[PDB]
Amino acid sequence: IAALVVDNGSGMCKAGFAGDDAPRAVFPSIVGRPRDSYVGDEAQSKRGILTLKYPIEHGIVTNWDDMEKIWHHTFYNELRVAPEEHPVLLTEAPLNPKANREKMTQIMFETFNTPAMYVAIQAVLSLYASGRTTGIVMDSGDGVTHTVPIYEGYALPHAILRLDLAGRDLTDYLMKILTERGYSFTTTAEREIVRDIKEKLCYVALDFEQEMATAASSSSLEKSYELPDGQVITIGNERFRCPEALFQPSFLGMESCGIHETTFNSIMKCDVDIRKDLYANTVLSGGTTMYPGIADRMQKEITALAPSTMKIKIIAPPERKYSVWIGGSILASLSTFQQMWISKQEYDESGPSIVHRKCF
Amino acid sequence: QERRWKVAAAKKLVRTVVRHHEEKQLREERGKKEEQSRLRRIAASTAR
Amino acid sequence: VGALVFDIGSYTVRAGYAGEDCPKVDFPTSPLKNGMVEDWDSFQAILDHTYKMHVKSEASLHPVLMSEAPWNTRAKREKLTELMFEHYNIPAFFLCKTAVLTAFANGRSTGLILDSGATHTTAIPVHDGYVLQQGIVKSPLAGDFITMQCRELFQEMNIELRSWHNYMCNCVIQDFQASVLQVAAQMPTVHYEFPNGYNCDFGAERLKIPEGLFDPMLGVSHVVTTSVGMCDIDIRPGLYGSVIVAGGNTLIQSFTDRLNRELSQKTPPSMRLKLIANNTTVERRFSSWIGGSILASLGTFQQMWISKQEYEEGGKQCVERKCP
Repeated sequence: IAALVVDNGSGMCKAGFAGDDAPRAVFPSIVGRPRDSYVGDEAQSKRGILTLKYPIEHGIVTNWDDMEKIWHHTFYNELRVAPEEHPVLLTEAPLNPKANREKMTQIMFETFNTPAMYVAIQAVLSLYASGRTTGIVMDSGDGVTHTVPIYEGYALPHAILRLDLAGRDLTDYLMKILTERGYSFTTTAEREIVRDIKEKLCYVALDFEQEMATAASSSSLEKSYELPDGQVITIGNERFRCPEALFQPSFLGMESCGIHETTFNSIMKCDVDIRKDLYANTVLSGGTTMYPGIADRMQKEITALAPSTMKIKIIAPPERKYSVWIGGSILASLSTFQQMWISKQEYDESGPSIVHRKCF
Repeated sequence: QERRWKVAAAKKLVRTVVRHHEEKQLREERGKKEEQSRLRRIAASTAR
Repeated sequence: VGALVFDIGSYTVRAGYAGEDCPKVDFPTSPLKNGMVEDWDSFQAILDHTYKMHVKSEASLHPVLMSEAPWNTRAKREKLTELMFEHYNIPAFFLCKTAVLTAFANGRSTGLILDSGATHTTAIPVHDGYVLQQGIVKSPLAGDFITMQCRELFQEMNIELRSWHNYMCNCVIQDFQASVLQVAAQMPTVHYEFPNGYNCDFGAERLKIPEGLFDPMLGVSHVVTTSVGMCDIDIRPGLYGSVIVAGGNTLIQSFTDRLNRELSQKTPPSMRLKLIANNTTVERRFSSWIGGSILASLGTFQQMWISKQEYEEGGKQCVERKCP
C-alpha cells in the first residue's frame, strides 16, 4: 500500500508520497515533441529531435495528451510505482473551469484506473501546511499569481484575484534589462542562466529610490558572478530592479495594482468583520519568491497602506517552495480524510460529474 | 443542503489540522524533557 | 594496562595513572587560552608529547580518561572523542568535568567549587555529581590578573623581570606570589631574593596585589554568592556547608581564610557555611587529578568509559551520551 501526492507547479512538476517531507521526484514541467514525445528533462536532453513545450500554460492545461504523457513517464521512471493500487491526490489553481476538472478526472479513471482520487486547490493545501485557521493567501506561484482569502478552511471564488505574473515574466524582464546593460540572452541556456543569476544575487529593495542612489554610488550592490562561460557580470541596481516591478507593473509596460495593492483590493473584497484577522494572517507562496528584503518590505508597505488600527502580522515561511505539496502530504496523512476519497466504481456508477458532486 | 454541508466539512478539517500541529509540538517538547530527565537519571546512576 | 588519568589544565598538565596518588608528570601547558582546545594540532601534539615523552607508553594499550572544563562547548567534546579515538586508538575513553573530579577528590559529591587557571576564575555548584551549568559564574579576576599586577609592580621597580625568557618572566611572578603575596598596613616584610640576587623590601605590595581579586569586575566572593543565587533555592544550604577550593592559582597566604570571612559576613550568619581546607599546593594542584584518578580506578568504571567499541558503532554522539 502507498499514498500518492501530486503537486503540479506552474512550470515544474514535483510529486511525492503522503507522509514524505519532500517530493519524490522534481523537474521542470515541459514536454518534448518530435517534428515519441518525451517528458520534461527527458525531452530537454533530446532537444535536437524533441521541441520544448509547456502543457501548463498560464498555469492552465493545454492538451490532454501532454500531461497524459508527463504522468506516463512520471509513473514509469521517476515514481516507478503502481499508482493503480494507491489513492491519487491532485491539485489545481482556483477558478478552474469544470471542463478541466471532469477531463482530468476521466483521464485518471480511464487511462490509469487508480482506485482513490481527490482534488483540492493549491493555496488551501499550502495554508494547511502553514497551520493556521483563517487568513489570506497570496499565490505568488511560479507562472501565475492569485490572492486567496481562505476562511475556516473555506474560500470564496469571487473574492479571489488573478494575475499571470510570476517567476517566468520576472526572469524575462531581468533578461531584458541585463541585455540592455550590454549583455545578451537568447536561448534556453541564457534564460536559465538569467534565472540562476536572479536566484543568486537578486533581492528586493527596501527604499527603491535610495536603493538606486546606493547602487549608483555604493558599488557594493554591483557584484561579480561567474557565468557558465566564466564571464564576470557587474550587477548593481538590476539585482532588485526587476522585483520592484511586482509593485510597479509599469516596469514592463503593464498597468495594474502592485502586489500589496492587489492584496488590499482582495481584503476589501472580503467582509470587514475579519479583515483585521486576515491582516494578522498574511501568507507567502513560491520558491521563486523568497528573495531578500521581500517579506520586510511588503510588511512595511502593508503597514503603510493598511490602516494601522489593525494588526498586520506577516507570515513568511522561508520553506514555502513546497508549501502546497507539504500540505498535500499532511492531508493525505489524515484519518478523517481517508473516507473522503473517491473510488473507481463510484465513477463507474456516477460518471465524471461525481467529482463536482463530492470532490470539494 | 450541500451548501450547509461543505462549510461544515471545511470547519472539521481545520479543527483536525490544528489539533495535529498541537500534538506535534507537544510531543517535541515532552521528548526533550524526557531526554534531559533521563540524562539526570544516568547522572544519578553515576551518583549511585 | 593501569588506567591513565591526565589533566590538561589551562596552565599546567597533570598526568598519571589511575592507581597512583600523584600525577607522575606535571609540566606547563598554549592551545587552551579560553578554557577549551583552541588549537587542535598543538593540542594533539602536546598529547602526543605526553604519551611518548612524559609517560613513555603508547596510548593504544592503556585505558584513558580525559577531564574537561565545566563551561566548555559540546563541539569540543565531539571533536575530542573524534581526535582521540582516531589518532591514538585507545581501548576505552571517558570525559569528566574538572569541577566534578575536585568534588570527587574531596570525597563530597554535593558541593560548590572555586578554582582559577589561565585567564579564568569560576564558581560551579555541583549537586549529586551534576554540574549546574546555569549556576556557573565565570570571572576574569584569575591568578593571571594578580600576577600581571606583580609584573607591572616589578616593572615599576625597574628590575629586568626567546619564548623561554617569557616563561622565566612569567614563572618568577608566580613564584613571588607564593612566597610574598598575602591577603605600612603590612608592617616590615620579607627579603625575597631573585636568582641574580636582586631584591627589595616588598612592603604593602604583598597586601594590595592580592586584593585585586576581591577589589581590583566581580570579586571571587561576588562570583560565588551570586552563583548560588542562580541555582535552586533549597539546595543552597547544602552548597554553603560544602564549599571547596582547588587550583594552584588559589595558593595565596590567608587566601582561604579571607574567603571564609568574606562569605561568613556575606552569607546569612545562621547558615552552616564551611570551607574544606585543601589549602596545600599539593592538595590544590592534584585535586582535579585525584578525583579523576579515583574515578578511573573504581570497579564501576568498568562500565562507565566509552570503550573503543562504542566509538565504532557510534561516532562523536557517544560523548554526550556516556559522559554527564
